[PDB]
Amino acid sequence: AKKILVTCALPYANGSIHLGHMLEHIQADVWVRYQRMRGHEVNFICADDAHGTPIMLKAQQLGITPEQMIGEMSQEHQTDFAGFNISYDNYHSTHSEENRQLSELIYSRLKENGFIKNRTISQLYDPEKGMFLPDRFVKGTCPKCKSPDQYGDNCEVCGATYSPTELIEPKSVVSGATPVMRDSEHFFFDLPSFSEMLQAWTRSGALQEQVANKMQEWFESGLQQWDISRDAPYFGFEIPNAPGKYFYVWLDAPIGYMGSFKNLCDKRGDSVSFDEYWKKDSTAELYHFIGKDIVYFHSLFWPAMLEGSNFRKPSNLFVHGYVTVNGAKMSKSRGTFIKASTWLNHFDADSLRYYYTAKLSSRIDDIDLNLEDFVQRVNADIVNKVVNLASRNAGFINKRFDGVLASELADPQLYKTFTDAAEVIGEAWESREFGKAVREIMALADLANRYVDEQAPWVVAKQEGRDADLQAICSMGINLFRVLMTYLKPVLPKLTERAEAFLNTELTWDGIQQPLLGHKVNPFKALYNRIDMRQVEALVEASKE
Ligand SMILES: CSCC[C@H](N)P(=O)(O)O
Ligand SMILES: [Zn+2]
Repeated sequence: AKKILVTCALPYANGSIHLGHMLEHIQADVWVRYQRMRGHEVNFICADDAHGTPIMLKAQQLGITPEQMIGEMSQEHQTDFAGFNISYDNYHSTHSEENRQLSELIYSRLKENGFIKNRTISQLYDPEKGMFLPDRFVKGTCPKCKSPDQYGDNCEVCGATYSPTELIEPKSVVSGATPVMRDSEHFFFDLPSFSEMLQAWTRSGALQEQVANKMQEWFESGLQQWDISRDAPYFGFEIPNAPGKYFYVWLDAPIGYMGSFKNLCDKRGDSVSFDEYWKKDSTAELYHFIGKDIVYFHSLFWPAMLEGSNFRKPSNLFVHGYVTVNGAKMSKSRGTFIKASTWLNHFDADSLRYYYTAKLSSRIDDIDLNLEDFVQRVNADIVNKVVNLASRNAGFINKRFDGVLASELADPQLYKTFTDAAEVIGEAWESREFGKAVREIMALADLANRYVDEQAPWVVAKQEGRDADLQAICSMGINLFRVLMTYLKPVLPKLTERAEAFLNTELTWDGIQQPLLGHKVNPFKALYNRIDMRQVEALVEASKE
């Protein structure tokens, strides 16, 4: 029994969960459910990333404490994830006592080990509001084309890039006052010291090929010290012995993974598991599912931080690409920037879980949600191939045989073909080659339906004295359905529950080796209905508004 700790990136507390987030949490949940099916001790961990200037300011605008705002967003996020049946063992927050103590601990260890440097820097400062301004909170006139109202380090008119200090007639986005350059002492983590350690980690062959390639680019560019401090006013953790200084959000965010697990352990009254999973000599496995935009933090800063603070490092990073809708980046104007909550008003969770899973692989390529294809694939695969196997046979069993399945498999060889595929399918789930697993499963589905077509139960049903053969044929189809639903259990939690209720049995990975013989099944109303483009149109229109 392996001990596995799996995480998804911590969603920022200043935005609603959208389809992009869902790709990641669904990918991880499918993997996690599969690992649980194989009997491993699994801990699926996540939490809201709740610190930062953006969050501080938004709360101030809304007129509420940052605590109240993040609390509300945390509830919103968890309701959405719950709606998609993401099976977390714990969903915490970076703004917690566990994270505060772990962040202070790791910082102190890094400092004690000589990995923290003090350095003075100059940054735009709002004298009115009395706060340093991150680039995005500085607006002015583009130095090049002279277009007004430009934000940050780039112009949205001529496309020029530059330091905010180059902006003409700068203005604070917060107060409108003119910002001025001001000095301030900052604390830096000496990432460069871990260069060789990180390079070895990169070439070990554990990380995805594409990720390793990206890392080589970063080593080539040269690692730099990392500014991990921010001045007050700020919403975050105060730095020990440094009044008015806070830990930059990205320093405490990943520590949030640890904080969330410590929280879970403490709530369980478990006093040994935290160290068993995080101590340097851990035999437990640690995996982070993340998007390509945050690979730098997880592959360079993070492993280094852990190493320097005497904690074990990630066993592996599982990176995925971006989500596109109809081939392009989500677009608000086109109504393709879809929120998780909105999606659930139109379709069930299983439909999206299946679609993403059918397109996912072990690579970091973008995943495209083509809405036209979505309708076609769900109806073709879920309704017509898998669920069909149950719906086309259950009726005869319930009405003609009192719900009792035959005492023997009509086609043992065919059944063995299905159970024999468990090894390859499980390996595909294990290796994250989801698309491959789905292709294999649907190939079996076609084989199952061909079997039923060949036996023509609709013909046998109307022929005198063929009762025995009818029960045999239909039971066979139902047993093939049993196996298919087992392979799909990690993917379709809800349909699986309905399938288990119909079958009167919990679906376990090894259970497929024992077909259901002389077994009572229950009647069932629509296990899964078809969807149509009208629903897709409604979703897009609702998203536009
Ligand atoms: C410790 S993972 C943190 C991830 C960021 N909050 P984001 O989802 O904004 O990239
Ligand atoms: Zn310009």
